[PDB]
Amino acid sequence: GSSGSSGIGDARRAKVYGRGLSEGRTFEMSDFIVDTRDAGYGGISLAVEGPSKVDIQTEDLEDGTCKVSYFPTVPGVYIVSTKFADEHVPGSPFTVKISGEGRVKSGPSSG
Repeated sequence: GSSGSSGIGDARRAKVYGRGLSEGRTFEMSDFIVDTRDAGYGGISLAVEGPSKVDIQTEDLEDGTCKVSYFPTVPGVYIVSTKFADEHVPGSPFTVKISGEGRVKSGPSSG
């Protein structure tokens, strides 16, 4: 059997990359990958604190990593509390600045 002895890891080893870790936008599904296979084992705690409540969907991928997904409804600063085995990843918390309407640019050049 696979399950057995405790394989606790180290957050410092856990890696996080994607789009919902740096920037983001309102009413836009922003998820990211969480590399834990390189760290080891342990319980992962996720908590987003922003200007409003946002759903959080997680799932175990084939690679062994976890992909978090959320849907912001209000623009502001969403604090993504990423923890692993009772240890915050090397760089947390994750301050994700969400931008509302007003695309980066519309078209200052006719055509």
